[PDB]
Amino acid sequence: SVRKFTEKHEWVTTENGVGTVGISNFAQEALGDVVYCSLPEVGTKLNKQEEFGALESVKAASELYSPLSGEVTEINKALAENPGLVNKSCYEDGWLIKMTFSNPSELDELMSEEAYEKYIKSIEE
Repeated sequence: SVRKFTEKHEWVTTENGVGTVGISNFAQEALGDVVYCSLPEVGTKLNKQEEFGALESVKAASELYSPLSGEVTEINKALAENPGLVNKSCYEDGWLIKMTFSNPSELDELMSEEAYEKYIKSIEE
């Protein structure tokens, strides 16, 4: 019952068969100020690894890939008017989507926060 990460610098938290997905601090730094969030429709089916949207900044687009197989249940409506929540609160108020997840074994494939710490330390050295 802890946050896990992807090698593309996304995160997911889980409770009750529902995952909440966002981007890590490393990811939001790499983008700079987010100007637009392209998010999926509620009810969209996703496979793990499937594209679900994109973030835009002056610097780049960043394509979003699902960390889990399942079905979108919520998108963060605050990001239409306040996309910069992704930078100011990437783990909390700047969450992107929530989804039910159909294959719990998939979490075992993701990175623990300890592994993600080691990952970004090695990248940044």
